[PDB]
Amino acid sequence: MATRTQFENSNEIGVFSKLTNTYCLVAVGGSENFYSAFEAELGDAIPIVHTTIAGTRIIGRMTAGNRRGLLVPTQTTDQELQHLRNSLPDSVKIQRVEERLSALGNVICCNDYVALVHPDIDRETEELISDVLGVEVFRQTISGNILVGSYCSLSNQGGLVHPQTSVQDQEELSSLLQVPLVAGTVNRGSSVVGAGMVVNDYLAVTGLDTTAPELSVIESIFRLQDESISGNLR
Amino acid sequence: XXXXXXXXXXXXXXXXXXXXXXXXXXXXXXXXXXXXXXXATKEFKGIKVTVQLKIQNRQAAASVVPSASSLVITALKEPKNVKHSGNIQLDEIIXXXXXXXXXXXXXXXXXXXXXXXXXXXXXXXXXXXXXXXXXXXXXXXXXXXXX
Amino acid sequence: AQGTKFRISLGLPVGAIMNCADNSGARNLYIIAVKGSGSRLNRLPAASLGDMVMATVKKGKPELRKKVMPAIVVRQAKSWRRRDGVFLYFEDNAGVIANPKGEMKGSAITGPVGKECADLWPRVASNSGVVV
Amino acid sequence: ANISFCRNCERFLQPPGQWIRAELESRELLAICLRRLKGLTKVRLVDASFIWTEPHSRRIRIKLTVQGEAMTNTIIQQTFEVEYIVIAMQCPDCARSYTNTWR
Amino acid sequence: IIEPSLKALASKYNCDKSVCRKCYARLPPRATNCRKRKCGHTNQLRPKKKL
Amino acid sequence: SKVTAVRCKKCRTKLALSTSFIAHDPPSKESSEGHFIKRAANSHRIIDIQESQANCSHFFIEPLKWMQPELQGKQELEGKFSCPGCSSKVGGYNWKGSRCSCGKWVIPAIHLQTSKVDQFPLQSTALP
RNA sequence: UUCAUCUAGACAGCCGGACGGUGGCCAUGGAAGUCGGAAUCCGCUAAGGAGUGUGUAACAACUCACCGGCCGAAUGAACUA
Repeated sequence: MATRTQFENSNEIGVFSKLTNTYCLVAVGGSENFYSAFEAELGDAIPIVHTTIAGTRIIGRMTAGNRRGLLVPTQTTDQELQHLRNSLPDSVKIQRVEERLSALGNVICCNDYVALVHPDIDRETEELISDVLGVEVFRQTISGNILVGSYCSLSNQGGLVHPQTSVQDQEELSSLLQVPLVAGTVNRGSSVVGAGMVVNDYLAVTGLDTTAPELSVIESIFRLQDESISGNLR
Repeated sequence: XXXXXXXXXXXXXXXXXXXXXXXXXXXXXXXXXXXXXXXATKEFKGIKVTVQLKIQNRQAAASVVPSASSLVITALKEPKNVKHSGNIQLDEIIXXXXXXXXXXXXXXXXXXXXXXXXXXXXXXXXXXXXXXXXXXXXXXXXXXXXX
Repeated sequence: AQGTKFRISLGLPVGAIMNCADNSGARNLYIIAVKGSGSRLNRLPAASLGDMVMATVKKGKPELRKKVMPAIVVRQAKSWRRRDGVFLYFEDNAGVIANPKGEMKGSAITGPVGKECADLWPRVASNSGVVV
Repeated sequence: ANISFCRNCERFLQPPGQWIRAELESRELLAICLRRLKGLTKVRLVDASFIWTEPHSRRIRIKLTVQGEAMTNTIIQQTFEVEYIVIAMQCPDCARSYTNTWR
Repeated sequence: IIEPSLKALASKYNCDKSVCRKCYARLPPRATNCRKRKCGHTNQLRPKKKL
Repeated sequence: SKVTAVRCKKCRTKLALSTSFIAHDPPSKESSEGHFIKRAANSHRIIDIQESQANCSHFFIEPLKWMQPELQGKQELEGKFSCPGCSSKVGGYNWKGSRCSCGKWVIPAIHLQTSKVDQFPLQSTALP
């Protein structure tokens, strides 16, 4: 549901992990407590992969992916590419992307159906995203920011956006993304909402300093909320 | 099975806060425990200390009050300190009060048990003016009639 | 607040004027200190790619000027040795300003960001466009 | 805080050793903020104009607005007032506490 | 949780001592003189403060 | 009003519902109970005075069904328990006291600390 | 150097007993001899405080007052250099 945990002592989970519908990715330098958050709740449905991208531990911001495909940047080595093609299932396709804009997570905000990309991305990538992910690509900015992946968490049900966002432009994106959108803060007043948390259909994991009113806004738009063991025995 | 003779102090209407910790390992209750205490303190004043004991097994209620201490001498009266200092007319009914009191007091009947409940009453006026120390030293009332 | 980072070549002493990569109104930053620096007689404490410096704004918005506030280096002109082998170096120096926790005040970063800064600081990699 | 004062000769003691004789309730607004523990860390000492106290009462009350906030987005102002305890003493110019240094 | 039969067993080794005023040494509670030489065998002893 | 639930942070398990909550709302504010008194070793001697906090930072609930194997097995007078899925210290049980942070007393106490737990409404969403 | 104790049994220690109204009463989340206020009674006793200290959340436990024997010639306090 709405579980909270943290990597080593940092609240942000979207930097250090990439959660999709059919798989999950985590960085290698984690404690036993951080790994046990995903293992206890995902179970054996989707494969959890320990990986690194380009010699880094920031794999949630370097990669871009959904149910059908994964996009990795150029500096990902052949040893790390061969490891991912084994642990992930045969349904997903992994493709290395030649970019000037290396960090694909900040650039691409995507789901099963509709993706928003950075406006200065080139045309040879727009052909590549739509054929790998199988997603319509729409060049658009969140009202004041070009980094659409960092400031806008998105799932299949809903999407949380940047707090300083006009209502007149949320109705533009909801017309475009075909999902309802709510603005808010995560991690006790951090405007970077896509890097603080992750989301798929059946799970959404955020930081430990996310307050209780903030957690209500998250699970509401994503619609992941829903007892005999509790009772009175005196 | 198992018997267990505990204790209970103070209270007028309901209380048992101190006892409440005693029922931790024992049978847990808040409703019937103050109700079984209410069956004990029924027609007993809430100002005065009511010392009792309760014996229980599988939520069993007990209400006994032996009153061999100052519980008797506070009962036969009219209700920085609420003064219990009264001129009590005890000496006639104190012959009846010592009769309930001296169940074993372990003395030679009433004549040596007419001084136990006298100085136990550490406040009252007794009969006439005073009824304490030298005012109840020599007992020439009832005495051997109770034996 | 600063985790483990492998030593790279020190290219920015006290008195350096590096650029300002973010969009918080400031134009350049003047380095006056390096957090966690050493101690040696007559030695200027020096910064590196990814260190945290105390810095003032010499040019930009007048609200940001005349106060000392911590900053994080994101580019460097002195060439450093990565462990995998290569010697690389950017074209100019750059820094972004931050709170002493390490969270960033600006919204985005223009220009590339060095990779050993994106691993060390979680907020800078969230706002980075291009990582090397 | 505590502020020293010449009862006879009307001077003010600065933290090290000074005895700046200032005009009463005109520019003592300016001589106090050196003695105060708080430095330039407080936002913008945007304004300072002290409010009236009784002239027989031995205390001085001041108001000020620091106005500079860094609560991650904005610069929201804040207004508050503090008080000062007047203490009288001797100031050896005005005390005559006399015998070698005659010069 | 501490079962105060065992708390009295441990306080004899920790709390029930005496402290010399000059050299701050830890002394037995029935002592009259401090056993060290760097305080000159002084006899100004105080009990150790209880918690 | 409506019934509410108290879900555990990092466990996401419903620890306690409403129809509970013996909230004891007023503190006393007087000098013997509303203030925190630290005496000395001897002679009833006050060394410290502490003012009580704003709101009672606990939830005093009835002993519930999931608490029962910790309360039957090794029954003691004081201790602590956890969520049944994360083993994190949520709240302690004590048959003595531990008034509130804000201070009264209670009864024999089953306190559920409101740090590292939170309270959500049991009904539908507010739909803001 | 000056006092004071002891074969008419000390000092030091060990062995027993220390009960009964009784968790006396107001006071309070709780106070049972021992956080505190004020009373100091009575039963039995060889002797035993409405308790001398240590302690417990509150008891308990133990120590002291007090009563007995067990032991066998030394012991305590101040001071001078």
